[PDB]
Amino acid sequence: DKDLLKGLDQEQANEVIAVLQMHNIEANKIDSGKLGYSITVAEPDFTAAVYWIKTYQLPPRPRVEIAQMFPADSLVSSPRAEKARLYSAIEQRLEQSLQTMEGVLSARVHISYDIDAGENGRPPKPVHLSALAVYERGSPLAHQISDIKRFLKNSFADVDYDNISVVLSERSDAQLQAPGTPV
Amino acid sequence: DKDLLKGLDQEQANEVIAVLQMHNIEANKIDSGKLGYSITVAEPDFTAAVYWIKTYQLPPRPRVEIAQMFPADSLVSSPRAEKARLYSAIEQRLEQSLQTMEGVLSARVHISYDIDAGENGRPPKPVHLSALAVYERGSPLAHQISDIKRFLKNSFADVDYDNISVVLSERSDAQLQAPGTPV
Amino acid sequence: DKDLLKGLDQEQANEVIAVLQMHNIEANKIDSGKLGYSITVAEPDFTAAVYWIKTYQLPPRPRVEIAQMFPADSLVSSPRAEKARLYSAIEQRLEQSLQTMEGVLSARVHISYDIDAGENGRPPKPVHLSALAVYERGSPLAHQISDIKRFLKNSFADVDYDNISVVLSERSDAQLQAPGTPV
Amino acid sequence: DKDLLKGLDQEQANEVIAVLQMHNIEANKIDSGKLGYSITVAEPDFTAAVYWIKTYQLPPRPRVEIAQMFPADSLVSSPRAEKARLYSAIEQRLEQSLQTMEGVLSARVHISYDIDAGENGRPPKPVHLSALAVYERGSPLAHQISDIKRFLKNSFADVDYDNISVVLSERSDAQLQAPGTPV
Amino acid sequence: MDDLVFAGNKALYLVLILSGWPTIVATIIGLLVGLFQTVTQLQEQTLPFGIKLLGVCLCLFLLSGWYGEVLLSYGRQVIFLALA
Amino acid sequence: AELDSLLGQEKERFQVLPGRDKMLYVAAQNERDTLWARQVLARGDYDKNARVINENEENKRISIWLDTYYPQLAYYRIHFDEPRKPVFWLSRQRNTMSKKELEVLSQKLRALMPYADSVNITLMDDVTAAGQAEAGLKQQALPYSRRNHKGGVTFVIQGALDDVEILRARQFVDSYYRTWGGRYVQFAIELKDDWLKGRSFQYGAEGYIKMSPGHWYFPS
Amino acid sequence: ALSEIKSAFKIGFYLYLPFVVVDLVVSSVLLALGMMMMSPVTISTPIKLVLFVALDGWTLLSKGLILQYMDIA
Amino acid sequence: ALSEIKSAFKIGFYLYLPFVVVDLVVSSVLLALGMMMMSPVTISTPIKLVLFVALDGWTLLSKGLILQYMDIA
Ligand SMILES: CCCCCCCCCCCC[N+](C)(C)[O-]
Repeated sequence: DKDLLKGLDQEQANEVIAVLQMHNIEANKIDSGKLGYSITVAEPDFTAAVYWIKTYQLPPRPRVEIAQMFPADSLVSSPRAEKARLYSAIEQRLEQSLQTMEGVLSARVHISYDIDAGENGRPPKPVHLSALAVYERGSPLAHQISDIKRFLKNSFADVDYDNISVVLSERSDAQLQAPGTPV
Repeated sequence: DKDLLKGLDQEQANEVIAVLQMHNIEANKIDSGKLGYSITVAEPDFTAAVYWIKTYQLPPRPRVEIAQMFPADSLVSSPRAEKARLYSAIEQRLEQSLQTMEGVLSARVHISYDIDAGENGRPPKPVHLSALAVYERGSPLAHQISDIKRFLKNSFADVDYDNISVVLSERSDAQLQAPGTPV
Repeated sequence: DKDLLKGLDQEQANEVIAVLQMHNIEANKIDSGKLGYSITVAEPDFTAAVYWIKTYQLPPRPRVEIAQMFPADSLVSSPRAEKARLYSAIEQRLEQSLQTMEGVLSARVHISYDIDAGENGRPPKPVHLSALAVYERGSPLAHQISDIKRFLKNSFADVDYDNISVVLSERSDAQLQAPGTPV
Repeated sequence: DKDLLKGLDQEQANEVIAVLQMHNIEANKIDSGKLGYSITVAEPDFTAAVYWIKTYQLPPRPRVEIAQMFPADSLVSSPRAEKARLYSAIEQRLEQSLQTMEGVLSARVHISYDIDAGENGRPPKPVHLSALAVYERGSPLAHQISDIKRFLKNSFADVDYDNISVVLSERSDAQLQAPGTPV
Repeated sequence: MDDLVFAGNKALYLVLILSGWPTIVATIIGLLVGLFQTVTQLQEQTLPFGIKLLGVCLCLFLLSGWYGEVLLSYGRQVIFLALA
Repeated sequence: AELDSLLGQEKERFQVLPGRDKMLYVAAQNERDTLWARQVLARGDYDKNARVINENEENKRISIWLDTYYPQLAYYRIHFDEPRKPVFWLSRQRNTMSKKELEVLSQKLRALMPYADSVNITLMDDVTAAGQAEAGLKQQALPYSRRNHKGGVTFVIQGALDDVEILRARQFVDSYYRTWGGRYVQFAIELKDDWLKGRSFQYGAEGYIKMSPGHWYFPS
Repeated sequence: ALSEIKSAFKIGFYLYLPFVVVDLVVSSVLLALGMMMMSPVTISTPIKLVLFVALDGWTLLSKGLILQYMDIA
Repeated sequence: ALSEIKSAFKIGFYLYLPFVVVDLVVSSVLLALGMMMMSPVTISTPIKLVLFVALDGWTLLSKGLILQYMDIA
């Protein structure tokens, strides 16, 4: 067996395994504890596994949130930093709320950070919002975008339906059968 | 066997393997632990391997992000630095959201940093955005540019469809068969 | 055997080897560890190897980036240093993005540094960009310049197609056959 | 055998050997380690070797770059010094970029240093650039000057084709055959 | 606001650093010269009073050649913020 | 140990020809290959006499000889697609020779090229050459001016050309030159700054430019 | 009138900061040398003057104040 | 006017230095004698006065100022 990757996290290993199984590559996960997880494949499949690893740029990054740039554990804060943390937490609370709607599997939300200017000496600009979501098969996407827009509109002091973008997509086919083992 | 490279890390090694395999060069990866990975090839292929290493300028660089120029470790930092970190985080969060759309394999985003001026005594300029993305084979690119533009437009206070550039490309052919071993 | 060069880096040595092989000179790379790499050739080829080493001014330099002149270990940074680091990070992130386009092998980018004055009491000046890139064989260069210009234009607050220079070239013939050994 | 030079470095030694071989003088390079390299020739050739060492003023003293006068590593800096380092870094990065164009073997670039006035209060003055480059044999020099001018014009905020000087030359004949040993 | 907040923090910080090194170095000197009395009385610092007296002027002169540049940078910065 | 065995694995890259001077001639396609070959001889891997040749070198050498013995002959280029029977293109209008004279010329060229068995002299039309040049520039949509002289034509292409234009012009000129050479038709390419950007002006028979309000410029 | 007065005090605030820095540093160095009894005003004042002339504060103030109202190119 | 003021400060700067020196000398002597609990100003102001008057500082100063603008002869 040839070594593809070492020292992965749990949530990196499971993503890699998923992506390889989708392409009919049988892989094995081994745990070394403090050294993390290791992924191995057979030689006949080595070439393909390499090419897919490059094509998807595995293993994945950690997930960025703007609050990480302005830690609460810091000796000083400008008002800009506080305002940034505030917005960065509102975003995550909306993302966590949409996932409780009927049929939604996962979602992501973005807010216009007008704070990149102070709004000093000038009237503030209106808010803009964007949302992505994924639905179960057999859902009326057209009839579901109305609900999302309605819900988002009242979460802020001044938002127009024109300023809300919503993109929906369906789940891909399920990978239920196991890959074949090399002869 | 002749040594091409020493002391690589994991993500450099896997790229070098992928590139050499694509050109029909069978290569071997060896792990020395604290000393990193080593790459070796046969003599008949040595010349070609050298020429390709030159042509692609391998091993690849580490990836650059603007937040690396303005470390949040600093005890006091000017409003310019903070504004830069803010923008350099939004860029990454956008890239990570686009990678969840249907069919996208990878993406990149760039934003106009007006912070090249403080906009002192002057109105702030409008935002401009550029994005690159790679799709699965058999995707109607013309029909998919619209979605991206729609999604990006609302992530900022003031953006016009005219100011958003989008470039799309398809994945190359898959490398599934293994290279032949020198006779 | 005669010693040409000693104490090379890995990325110098591979470039020398590439250049000598191109001219039909068989060379050898030796590793001394803390002492680096050594390059050797046969006597019949010594004269030629010397002439080419001079003509290409080998071994190559380290590559230069503006951020090296303004290291962030500072008690105080003027506006000038911060703005310089900023632009010197953008230049690199643009080159790294262009290498992902279809068929590009390598590229370089340049930005007009207005930062050589603070604009102190002076109106700001518009930005100019230059780019160089190398393509795979059989590429319609004329049709591909448009894509690059379009992509760069929206990466900045104010750029005119008139102010963007782009130069493209094709890769040379591949060096696959090994050089002959002196009789 | 008579000693010509002692305590050379690697680049000075290879330069001397190159110049002597061109005039049919067989020379020997010896390594004494911490004492550097030594160059020796036969008595019948001693006179000629002396005359050429004088005529070319060998060994070559090392390359000068303006940043060496205002070394960045210091406790202190002043606007003039910062501005100087900046320009002396742009010069080097441009030369390194031109050497990547097709056919160019080496090039040199010069910029008008306006920093010898502070440009504070006094209005700043437009930029002038000069370039030298050497090409491979069989290159249409006339048709290649245009590309260089086009590329350089956009690297700065304000440059006119009238203010850019470009001088090109071809590589000399190759020295491939070895010199004859004295009888 | 955030400009006033920045310039005030930057002031307190500059005081902390510029007053740091001299008192640390003086502590190290005073310690080692107090300790090595454990071997020899070490008159040649403090016995030649004219040389100790010159030392202060030398120190002050040299130090000003490292700090004035810093203060000039800070001054330009605050004036820029105040007027632009 | 034949010479072909020493040039490499890729056999068909080179072509070995014996010469009446009792010397081997190696025909190359470009500079890079030329130096790849010259290295073998300069190293001394072969024991008999040999020489390396290419089309540009031979055109130059023959033109230098013509300069001395036929200082008024009007001609284009010598093609070596078939190295045993080169083709020499002469002007139909500007030359005046008898058949005997042409044959003599042929024989003297054959004496300069000991690897060729015969030289074919073909007469070409200048109007054809010039027309193909002008048609190519129109096809590429370049701006140009044409000037005619007794023995040559010059095309001036100058202005504020764009990157696309520079690239297409360069490619075209490189293609034409390889066919006809540079003796009859010359191309001059020049970049100049745009005086006219952002200024109002009158164009016509009586043009002028307003450098600003209150300032008139009358070029002529 | 009121807004102008306010904006003036604001400027004065920034002008004070570097001299406050000087005034503190000089005292701390005199204490490090033990000359605890000497009044530091006698040394801090000339430093302040040196700093102001090397900074050329009059030119900067006179220019920037006008730039806030005029537009000059 | 803005250039005259700056010149004045330039001049006065160089006149402060010697008095500073004298203050440091006095303080260092009091410490070296251990006659600690006496304020040095009481001692050094008489010394500064007597020294400057005994050298006619005011006369040299007046000449040095006028010779920028006239020849006295
Ligand atoms: C006893 C030393 C006092 C030093 C005072 C320096 C001025 C500090 C002004 C406040 C600065 C902090 N700020 C703006 C957040 O309030």
